[PDB]
Amino acid sequence: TASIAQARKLVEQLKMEANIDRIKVSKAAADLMAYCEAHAKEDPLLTPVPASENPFRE
Amino acid sequence: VQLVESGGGLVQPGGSRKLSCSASGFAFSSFGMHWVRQAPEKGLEWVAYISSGSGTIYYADTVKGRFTISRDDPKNTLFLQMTSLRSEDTAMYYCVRSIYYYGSSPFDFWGQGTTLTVDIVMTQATSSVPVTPGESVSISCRSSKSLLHSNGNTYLYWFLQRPGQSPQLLIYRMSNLASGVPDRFSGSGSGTAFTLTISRLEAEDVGVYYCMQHLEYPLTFGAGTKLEL
Amino acid sequence: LSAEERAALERSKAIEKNLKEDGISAAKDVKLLLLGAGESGESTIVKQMKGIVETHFTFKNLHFRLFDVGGQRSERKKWIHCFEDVTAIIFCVALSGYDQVLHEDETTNRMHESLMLFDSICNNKFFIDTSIILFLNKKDLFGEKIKKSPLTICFPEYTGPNTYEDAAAYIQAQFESKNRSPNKEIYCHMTCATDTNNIQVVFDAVTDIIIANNLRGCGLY
Amino acid sequence: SELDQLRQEAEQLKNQIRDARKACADATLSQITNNIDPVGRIQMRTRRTLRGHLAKIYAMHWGTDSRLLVSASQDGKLIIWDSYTTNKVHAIPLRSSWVMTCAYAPSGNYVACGGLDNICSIYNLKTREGNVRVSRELAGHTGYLSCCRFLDDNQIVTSSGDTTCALWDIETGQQTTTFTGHTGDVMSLSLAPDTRLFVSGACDASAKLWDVREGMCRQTFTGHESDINAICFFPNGNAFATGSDDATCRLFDLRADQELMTYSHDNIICGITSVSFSKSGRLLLAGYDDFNCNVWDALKADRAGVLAGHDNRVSCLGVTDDGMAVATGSWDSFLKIWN
Amino acid sequence: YYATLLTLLIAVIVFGNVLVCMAVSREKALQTTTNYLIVSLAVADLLVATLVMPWVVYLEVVGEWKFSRIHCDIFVTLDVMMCTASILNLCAISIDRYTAVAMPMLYNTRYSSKRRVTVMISIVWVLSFTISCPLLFGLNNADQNECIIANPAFVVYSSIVSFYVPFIVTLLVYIKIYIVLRRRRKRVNRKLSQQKEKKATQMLAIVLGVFIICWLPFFITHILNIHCDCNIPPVLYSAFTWLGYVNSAVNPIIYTTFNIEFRKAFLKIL
Ligand SMILES: NCCc1ccc(O)c(O)c1
Repeated sequence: TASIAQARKLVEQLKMEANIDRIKVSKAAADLMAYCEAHAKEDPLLTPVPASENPFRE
Repeated sequence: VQLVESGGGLVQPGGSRKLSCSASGFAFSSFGMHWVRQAPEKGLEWVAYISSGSGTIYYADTVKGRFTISRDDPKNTLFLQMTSLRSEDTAMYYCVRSIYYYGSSPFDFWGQGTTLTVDIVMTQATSSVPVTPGESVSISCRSSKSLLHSNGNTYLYWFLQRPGQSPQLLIYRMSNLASGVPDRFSGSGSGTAFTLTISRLEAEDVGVYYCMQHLEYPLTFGAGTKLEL
Repeated sequence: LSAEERAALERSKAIEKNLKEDGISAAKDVKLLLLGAGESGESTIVKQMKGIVETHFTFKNLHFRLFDVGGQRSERKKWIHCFEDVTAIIFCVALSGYDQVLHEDETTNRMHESLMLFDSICNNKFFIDTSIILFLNKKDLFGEKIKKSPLTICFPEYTGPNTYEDAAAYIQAQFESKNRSPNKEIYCHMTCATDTNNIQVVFDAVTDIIIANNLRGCGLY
Repeated sequence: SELDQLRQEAEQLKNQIRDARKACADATLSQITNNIDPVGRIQMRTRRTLRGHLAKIYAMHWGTDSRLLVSASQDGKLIIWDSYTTNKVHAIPLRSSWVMTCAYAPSGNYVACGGLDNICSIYNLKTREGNVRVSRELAGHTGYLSCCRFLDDNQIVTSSGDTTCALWDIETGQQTTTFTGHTGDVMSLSLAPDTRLFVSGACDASAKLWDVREGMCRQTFTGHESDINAICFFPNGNAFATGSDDATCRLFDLRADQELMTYSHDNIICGITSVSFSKSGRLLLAGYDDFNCNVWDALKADRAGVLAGHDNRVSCLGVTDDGMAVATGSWDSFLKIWN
Repeated sequence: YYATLLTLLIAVIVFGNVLVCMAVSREKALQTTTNYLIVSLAVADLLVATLVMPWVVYLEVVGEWKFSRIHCDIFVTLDVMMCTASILNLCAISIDRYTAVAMPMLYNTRYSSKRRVTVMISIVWVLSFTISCPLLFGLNNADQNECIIANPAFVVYSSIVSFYVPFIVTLLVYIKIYIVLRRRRKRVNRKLSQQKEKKATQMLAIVLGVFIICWLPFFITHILNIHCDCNIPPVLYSAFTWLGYVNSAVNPIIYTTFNIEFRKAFLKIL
């Protein structure tokens, strides 16, 4: 009855996963945008670094 | 993790001797080696340096062309052959291990050394400091030129020598703490002026503290500050 | 550069020299990959020639390294790409399994399962120019069993004498008909437990593969 | 009849999960992010080319000081490089030449390797003898190791091709917990910044969010048509991006339990081998099998740039902790630093 | 005044070699040792096309080319150096193919092959410079405005160094290659194997035939011109030297139109 145990484990996992709290996609998008804009000036790749400050150039 | 020196003693003027160092417990073939001299009235004085293989060999201006360093990796044995010795070459020789790479801690392990009898100036402000146990102390040293290289490193070293012991590394590059040394010791400074701060003085801190420059050869040691109760 | 940086550069140069020496040492190496159905005499062929098991030996003036990968019972396309630079693939099949089936087979045979693996390997993305050495193991028991039902269950379309020679020829033709690359060749051999001169065959096949690749490189073809 | 009832219950639970996910999809990333200006054209250039490997490079990891680098090659060599002066700091030989993963400890003391030998070898870099020697050989998987990551100096998370992951205590040398629930080989890992959760993508066209301490599968995300090869985590720990062989990258959210963004183009038909994020999360870098790497706008799904300096398949990507440079490693035996 | 029409051959040689050079510069699949020797041959032919050919055209168009003596001496030295470089590159290709066939293990390596190709290219160019060195002073003996080299002590010496020894070397090496391939096919003995053997034999034959038929008569004339009193019109010498230049033009086609990778590189580049 290995299939019975496998089905029971799958049912338990699905029951555990189906009861999790969720939010809206708009909130997640707003949070990602806010985080990306909060640290925009601290990203060397987005804002090119002057050669006097780049360790791989000078 | 063990260096055993041999070959010292009394030599008549104009003679020749051969000091040797046997290494045990580490990959001797991957370490650079130094010979450092100490005289009773002079402090520490760097004698010579040999690289990891048989490449860069450096000698001090007071001994260049008179000594010769040889290496034997299979037997893990270092040799210093000295010819035409004088009363000036009477001192104690210490074999210093030193590995060089990013994040390394050069001058970490010092052998016991052997006693033989026959351009950058580092200045120690004081020769002794009256101290009491349980108090914080500060030792100051000065350099003739800035040791802060363009890459941000400040090649200044602080070593400790207790009575009857070979020096052990306390601080490398003016800020870092060597392995096995408690967080009690610290260092700071800038440019040509540096200061070692001991937050809590214990009985094991009594001894002579030495400063070393490692920006360009020759390497110059200071007089040494003697902390005594 | 400070003294410590110069010493670091010297250390880097020493490391580079050691790596170059290790690569030069590894240059004289013939790597082969051993594959089979798992019960086609792979252990027997390993014994004759002597995770992943590496077998080292030296024949004449060549150093062969066989890679036996039979414990990696997982998806092939996720780790087979690491054998792209292999010189050759030694594929082992069992002729005596022409009618032999397993309890897990469910009406299939050793054939139509070894042939499927051969077709997958031949048509592999990474093995378009990797020659394959084929060993027809267990020829004696195959010849003894075909006295009754000679290649009638595995190959219903076969028509010919009930002789070992023609049945083996038809099976070998079926195996060789899976190659669709003009730069890839299949070397075939019929071996048994009592025929232990199976390493010279591999040596000659490797030599032919190397000569063919060299001639393709020189453009003399 | 019990099996049929359990299967029907599982189908009903999956339908309920789908219905719950549908109600949360009140928007999408590409629509909400329409109010921000694009990053424009980003032209990154090669500053260092790290030579010395004599074969394919399979893995690469950065140190926490953003200066030291570790690379693994099928020659049987791990190499620790100084990224600034191109010097080689360490050259660790391996017992097994088949290495497909490498890791750098966050404290800088240890490194890790593994592959088809089904053994994870942990090496110690700070030693009194001066050399680098094997500290641990962790064994217990029934397949190859795909990725290995450090939580601390005594804990390591490994993912293998036996459809499982493991959490190893280095000193004991035994597993503290085993994560099962995948039906196929697990290919990539990515630790959360707080080291309490992690994400694991497998060849069953799925990814799973696992809890490290409880040893349970907290969430299961799907959507990819083919196997997932690389996975990475957004800097804040609330999102993660996955790369598959469908020539498609997907950004998922942990909180909404729903796929957010799909990065794919019609002119790209090669799979993704390594995925990495930028420090601010605005850029997403993905190396493809077409001998190059692409930099996408992680909020608007536009190809912001292309790095085309390699001659073979790019197998590993990395971004420094300070975001200064991006390191790429391909099967042409070279490492390139881009700034 | 009509020989300018021969300058079209120049327009061939450059192109015929430049594409070949591009086939290695713009394609990384063609980066083996034999391809490097082909690059050396292409460079030599391009130099002979862009450095010597216009001046031979000039000296053939007009009976008198009003230029300085050292200028014509340098031109002759360059001509000899480029011809010797091309022939020795052919010999290097032949010896590399023999190394590939007779010693398969050494050819299929990553370190000794680079050493072999570098040494062969260096020795080819050094021998070319050495054989062309004596022409720069003394022995030219230019009669009025005519700068043809008729010093027998150098004519025979350079004929021996540049053609005959290379000729016997290439003959022996290709004969050995054919013998080895024939032996191997006899021992090995489905329809594509016969095609491969026949195409290999045809390539050996066509290379030997082109080399011989485009170089040998010129050197036969070169020897007979000083060592015999045979009636040798200047037009005959001109025709044979132009045949040698035609060989210099044709070599890239015969050496790069039978490699499939070279064909693909040509199609992509063009
Ligand atoms: N254009 C061929 C002229 C030439 C080339 C080589 C020689 O050795 C020589 O004597 C003359």
